[PDB]
Amino acid sequence: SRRRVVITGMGMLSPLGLDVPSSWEGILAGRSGIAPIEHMDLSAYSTRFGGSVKGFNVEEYLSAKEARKLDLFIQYGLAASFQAVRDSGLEVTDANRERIGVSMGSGIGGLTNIENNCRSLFEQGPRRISPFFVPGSIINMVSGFLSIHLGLQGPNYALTTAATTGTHSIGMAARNIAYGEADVMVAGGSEMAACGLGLGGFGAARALSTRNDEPTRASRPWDRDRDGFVLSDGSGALVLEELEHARARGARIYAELVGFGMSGDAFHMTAPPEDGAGAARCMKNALRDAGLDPRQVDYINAHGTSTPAGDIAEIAAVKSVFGEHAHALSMSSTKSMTGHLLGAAGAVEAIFSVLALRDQVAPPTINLDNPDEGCDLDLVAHEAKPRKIDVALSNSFGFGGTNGTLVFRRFA
Amino acid sequence: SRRRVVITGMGMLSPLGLDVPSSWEGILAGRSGIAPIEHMDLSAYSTRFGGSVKGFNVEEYLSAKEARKLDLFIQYGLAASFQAVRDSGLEVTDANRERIGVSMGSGIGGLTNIENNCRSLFEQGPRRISPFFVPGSIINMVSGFLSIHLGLQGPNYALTTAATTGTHSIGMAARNIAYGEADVMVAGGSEMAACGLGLGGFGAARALSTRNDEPTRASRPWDRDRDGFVLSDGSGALVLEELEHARARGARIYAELVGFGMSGDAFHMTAPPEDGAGAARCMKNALRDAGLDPRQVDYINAHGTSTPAGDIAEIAAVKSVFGEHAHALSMSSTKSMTGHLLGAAGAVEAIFSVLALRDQVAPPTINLDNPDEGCDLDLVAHEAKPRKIDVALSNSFGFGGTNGTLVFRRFA
Ligand SMILES: O=C(O)CCCNC(=O)c1cc[nH]n1
Ligand SMILES: O=C(O)CCCNC(=O)c1cc[nH]n1
Repeated sequence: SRRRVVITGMGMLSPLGLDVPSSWEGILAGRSGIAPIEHMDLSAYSTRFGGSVKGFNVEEYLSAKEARKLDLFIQYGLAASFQAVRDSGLEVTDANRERIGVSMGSGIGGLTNIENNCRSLFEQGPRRISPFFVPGSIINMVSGFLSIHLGLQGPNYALTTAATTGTHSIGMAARNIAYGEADVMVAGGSEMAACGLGLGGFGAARALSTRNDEPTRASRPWDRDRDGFVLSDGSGALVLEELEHARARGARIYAELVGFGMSGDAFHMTAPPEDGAGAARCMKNALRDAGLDPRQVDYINAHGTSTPAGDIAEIAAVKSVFGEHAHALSMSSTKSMTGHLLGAAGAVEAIFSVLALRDQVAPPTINLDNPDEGCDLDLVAHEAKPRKIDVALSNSFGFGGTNGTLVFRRFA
Repeated sequence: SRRRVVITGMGMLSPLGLDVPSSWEGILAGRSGIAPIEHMDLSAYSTRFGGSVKGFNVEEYLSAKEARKLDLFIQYGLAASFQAVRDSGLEVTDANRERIGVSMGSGIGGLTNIENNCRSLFEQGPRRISPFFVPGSIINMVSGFLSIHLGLQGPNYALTTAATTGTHSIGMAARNIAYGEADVMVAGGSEMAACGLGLGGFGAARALSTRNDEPTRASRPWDRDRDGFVLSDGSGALVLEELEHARARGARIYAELVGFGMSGDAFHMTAPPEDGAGAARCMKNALRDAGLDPRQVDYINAHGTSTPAGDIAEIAAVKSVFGEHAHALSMSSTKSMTGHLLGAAGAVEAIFSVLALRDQVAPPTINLDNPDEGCDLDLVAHEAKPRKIDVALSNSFGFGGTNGTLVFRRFA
């Protein structure tokens, strides 16, 4: 936390829109992006719906030749990254290209491509595997391809930490800038896990909601009838920049990234401790890194995935950290609308947290019809809430008990 | 680089041995770990050999019940991690468990498991996918499972940066300690990509040597008859610790981790620039981070994968960075013996770099029969070379043009 880090560009693909403003309009209207899945036939599946990206045209970003070599998760990551870089207005030159890097991650990476190449392998043998199978499927190729396309020669890496991926990606990129390893980073995450292995894998783990009769009502964080998360696809990217660098070029600054915290639960592979102790440690770590007291937090974009154990653990953790102030802040889960974008969740939610600061509005938790026992905070049920927001937190808690929190502030 | 970071424990599985001392004995003897592959039938494949872990017994580390849920790459990562923690002598308690984290990565992750679940899916449908498919296959589950088994509640994450994974994992963990986010980290990487998709995928890219008649001679870095890398499996883990913490508990210190550097080539998805400019930037970054001049480097553990373009680019980069001193240092590729362990390569090579410091010996580049044009440095051809080593560098250059360098020093 030596140099200051601000956000100067954002980009997104989500189930609510093919860019940031379309998605945000959806969020503030309480719109659902969840529908029956169209791109595959799901009769053997217990979950037949999810949050797809609708109408994506990769040829707005890449040639058809380039695009056919890359898994969808890479296409989505590059689309968000290009949007964010364009949004920032930054011009890459010989004088600065060594100072600009990339940290775009994914939870599961190129599962569609792997499954398609596996089909070829099993039907017709190894000679039918694509030559582009490896570089078109490995998780670090969003960072790799972005760097090649834009001539970025700074730190170049990729995280994979399940639902925490996007949060880790952004926080670690911010550390690179704070410590002088880069002046600008493109950071975030992307996911497209809606293939048979993904839907079938999460379904085999009984992780997913099975509310096929009412898909838009399936994702219902903190609601007593919740029954697992909704699988969603897309990407989010931010342009993080050192403050004096941004000021010097006249950049538009959305917000300041002031804190990043991490912890491990060290408890269980998929279930949190019921008191959310690891989440509490993570949020405290983030606030201590920001030099902020818990009483200064106005809004939390929750992890809130619509799981029985997870949702109530996060309430417990918020109550532990914030004490009486827990009833003054607002906390919402935008996964009520978007579903769970896995490795992209923390990226799209960071963008929502920044826009909550820009617009002074807490996005809703839709579908919060009957809050569960102990779920008595301001969860922004049903409808967006205009309010004062100086400090916003975004939480991500992932398989393995891996936790991350980002803290954003209105800039001055 | 605020607090100092030392190495207090190491662990490994490689094609040369099931622990560090066995592997190192192999390295110093110039032994090859490469052989015809036994665990699958490779008649449709143009490459039928590689570096397997021989004789691994997971039940030395895990119950059979636990082990059957985890992909081999996770089993290997946990084995190396447990070895390193035991080697360090550290006792985990309530007073320190929040200060101990994990950063174990992988390049490709659970490809064997994915392929086995894909077979089930295609023959018998999604109901035959394992419930443990997701948590047993995702890359962050080495960090996750290690943390749960040992009660580690510090920073908990995973990198995936192809051949740079292990190098990034260790350097980023060292940053967590240097900046006060942790006092101890277990860091490194693991890989088991020798399934049909892995051998077939790299073969489809024409990335691999096809010297099936002489497998032990296939990996021949800088040799004029090189024809691609040798695919290998295994894991490496280090216990990194803040220096005053190590001293206070009477730890045995192997070496100091003094520098870490990164860059991106921004050139091509799989080929480096012929002058190795990105590698040169990376090494300079690492040395500048260490506060060392190039003339202080005694040994380089090269990336040196046995590829036509890669090997000569790394020579060019070494000549650019080191000038006349390039002819005084020793540089070797231990991949001549081990083959290319992909996401574990940087981890096992960091361990070899540390042991070069401990033992004052440069490991050989075996098979360097006829050095190619311009390959006129001290490449430690054929036989290990006792010599003075105060500073050792380890390089990793990965698909996407992602580069990392670590700098180690004899400690005082
Ligand atoms: O932690 C795990 O192993 C599962 C990932 C999901 N975790 C949670 O929802 C959660 C809520 C509060 N703390 N953690
Ligand atoms: O960089 C790539 O895209 C391929 C990975 C391999 N790169 C190299 O061997 C190399 C040697 C010097 N600089 N880079």
